[PDB]
Amino acid sequence: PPSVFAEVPQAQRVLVFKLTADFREDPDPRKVNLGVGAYRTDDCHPWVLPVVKKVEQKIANDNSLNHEYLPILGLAEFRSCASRLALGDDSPALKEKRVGGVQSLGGTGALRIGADFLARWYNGTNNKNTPVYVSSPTWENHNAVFSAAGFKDIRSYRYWDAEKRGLDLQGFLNDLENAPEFSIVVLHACAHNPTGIDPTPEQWKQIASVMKHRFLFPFFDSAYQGFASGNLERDAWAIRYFVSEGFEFFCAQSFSKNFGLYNERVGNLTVVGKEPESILQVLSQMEKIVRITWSNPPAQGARIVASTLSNPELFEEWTGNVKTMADRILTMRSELRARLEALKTPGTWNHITDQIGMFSFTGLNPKQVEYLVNEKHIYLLPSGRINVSGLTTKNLDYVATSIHEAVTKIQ
Amino acid sequence: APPSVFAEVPQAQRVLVFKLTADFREDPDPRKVNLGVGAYRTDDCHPWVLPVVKKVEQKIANDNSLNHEYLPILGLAEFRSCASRLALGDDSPALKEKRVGGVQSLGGTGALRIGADFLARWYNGTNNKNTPVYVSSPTWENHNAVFSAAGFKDIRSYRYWDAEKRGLDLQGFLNDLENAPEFSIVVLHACAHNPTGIDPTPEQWKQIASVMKHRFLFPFFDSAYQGFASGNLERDAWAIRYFVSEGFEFFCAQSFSKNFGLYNERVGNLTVVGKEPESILQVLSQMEKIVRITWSNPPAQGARIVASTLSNPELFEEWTGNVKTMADRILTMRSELRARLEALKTPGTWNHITDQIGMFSFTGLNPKQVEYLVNEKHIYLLPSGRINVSGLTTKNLDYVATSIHEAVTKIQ
Ligand SMILES: Cc1ncc(COP(=O)(O)O)c(C=O)c1O
Ligand SMILES: Cc1ncc(COP(=O)(O)O)c(C=O)c1O
Repeated sequence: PPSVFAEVPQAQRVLVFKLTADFREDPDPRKVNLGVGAYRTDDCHPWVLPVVKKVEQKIANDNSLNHEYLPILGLAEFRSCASRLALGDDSPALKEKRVGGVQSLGGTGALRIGADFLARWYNGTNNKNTPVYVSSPTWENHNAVFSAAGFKDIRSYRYWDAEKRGLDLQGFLNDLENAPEFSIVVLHACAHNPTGIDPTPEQWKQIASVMKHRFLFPFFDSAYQGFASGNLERDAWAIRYFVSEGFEFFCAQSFSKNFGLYNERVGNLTVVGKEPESILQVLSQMEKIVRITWSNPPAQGARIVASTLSNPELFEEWTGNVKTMADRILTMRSELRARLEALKTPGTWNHITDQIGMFSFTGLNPKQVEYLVNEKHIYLLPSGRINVSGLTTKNLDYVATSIHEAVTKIQ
Repeated sequence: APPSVFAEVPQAQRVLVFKLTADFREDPDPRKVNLGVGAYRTDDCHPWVLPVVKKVEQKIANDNSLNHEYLPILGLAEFRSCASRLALGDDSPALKEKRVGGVQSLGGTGALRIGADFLARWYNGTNNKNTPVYVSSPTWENHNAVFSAAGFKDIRSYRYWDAEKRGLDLQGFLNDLENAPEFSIVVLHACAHNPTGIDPTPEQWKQIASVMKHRFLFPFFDSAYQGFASGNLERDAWAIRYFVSEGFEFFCAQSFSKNFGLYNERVGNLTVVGKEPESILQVLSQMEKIVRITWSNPPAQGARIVASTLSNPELFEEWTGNVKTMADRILTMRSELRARLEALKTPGTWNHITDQIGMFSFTGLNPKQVEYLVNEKHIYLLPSGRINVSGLTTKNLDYVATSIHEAVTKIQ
């Protein structure tokens, strides 16, 4: 009698995971990991935000708190603070009570329960054939999350232009123009992962024009608000524009990066509708999905975010911490670009500073990446994506020289 | 203007406890009692943060070396091994033989969901959504929903509660297992059956295991009350550990919501026991894929509290003392309620009040009798007759017992 698990195969390995394992085992003293999936300081360390440390101390010393179940949809002050952060204090959607918020297990959890809701209630009853459009390329897990919710038809829209090292707007618009009516479109609100290149506001207006015409459902992924540029309002421009254009949409918010709270799993699904009463019905269906997935959400991370966003002094301290990370990212991009151009590297390198956020498509091809990894011990994905916060004052000259060698030696 | 894309979304109905609690809240009658809270409450009707949890929370807050970087997908390693070791026992042969895996999950619900998702994909075939899933009659209100969300199309009941004798219908239970198709999944309450409170005895568990072994039934244990149920961690895990020694492969969804009082930190563990070490590693690799598309990786704070407690002998002993305090109060409320009903010469028998264990009790009242308690005496409980025993207090015990006496004598 064989094990009931005897035929269970070994799951496919994750590229990022193996890359970091390879870096860890590398004895070369020049090695650099540009494939970390989180913010790191100039000393290659994690950074707990000072405001988070401060609030955690307050929480630990607050004997009025208990551990009883949160509401299914989550902590009320977190949900309202989170949605207001995305939409702005003066949002007409908030004033008109057309907004709901579901606390979730990070951005991933928000995407999941939103996809589960759409797969049951959107565009008909249990309609799993609604096309879901993701960017080419996109965050690895987008396809997997929507597939897990049951969607049978995941498609891509053109986005990264590898020749221009920038946004292929014409291809993006043409793919949307050919999307079946009511298709779901997964949009990066700001700091596109993995490329770092965002549509400009003028480009967003062209994108919204096609989506409005073909009744496409925007599903925003907002994982980097404030973290991307240091400016919360600017990083929310596209979301707030879609509000004012009258779209109904979902917005999956993560607080993993902009609060540094990765392992407390703090997210919010913001829902924007045309009318207040059906938003309440959406929320009641979201409760059913939550109850059969994680029952109700954890308190610690949401309590930190809610306390920060609702205290004006903590809020201003937080914005300072976020600007510290955004400023470091900005500086590493400027310094890498400057050194590449000083070395007379072929090609253009303004994309390094045109992009925003912690991830950058360098424009290197897989053979050039293989040179960096194998001969220079600089670890990055074959896609050419780097974590810009993996660059430091101490390794910048080595990384820029190695990229110069990769570009000049390898076609 | 065109209609909202949400215009046809109907209102979902909320769980019975929400309405019961709002009705209680809005009741102006000063004698009112809420016997339908879904968590432990003290003799003063308040929540209880365990002292050991307060102490460990201080330790965590003062540990400057902790960061917030993503945990591994399967969770905090020290929590997973401590949780599985808590359920299986330090000297478990499965642990020594490396036949065990553990997945940190979002409470017991999250563990049930991940395990159900795995079974719906890899067990009894590939993508077999037709494997029958058996749950007790009655059972925890979300068992059906969780396995249905995993895709299972055939969710069945096994007889369990006998309303006439106020106890376990072991013969009906065993006959339902005998007729189950081979490889059917059976969701078993490890201890402190929810909602009834009545558990199989160890000798009754041996008969259950015999049928399940003969019919190749898959045990999916729900272990939400270990230690909390009786105050003794070893006794509360006896059924699980007997299934290990009988050679079963199985899942066990563990919750630390009750026995640590960490309800809102969502601390659970899915323990997997298999025949062979290397297929367990492949099971875990598939659990990672499922976690990745559900919550990506699990939260740290509650797991850190449990891990810190279970890995330190001094904290573990404080914790077991705290757990015994809750178990002893529940045990006392049961004994006092029974003694008061028998002193009032209440018709029927009432040893089921003390035969049951854990926070929840099927009182054996019928819906007409419950309706009296709610409408006339303002004692709030579910139409099934389930009460939360920790809703009883030294102050309300005579009013509740007197009211149950009235209900039983006035209404047939
Ligand atoms: C675009 C994008 N979506 C979703 C996520 C997942 O975030 P979380 O870890 O909060 O689930 C990430 C990273 O935070 C991301 O970059
Ligand atoms: C039998 C049973 N299973 C599962 C659960 C769910 O536990 P959690 O809140 O940790 O998800 C409960 C909690 O009381 C329960 O009683």
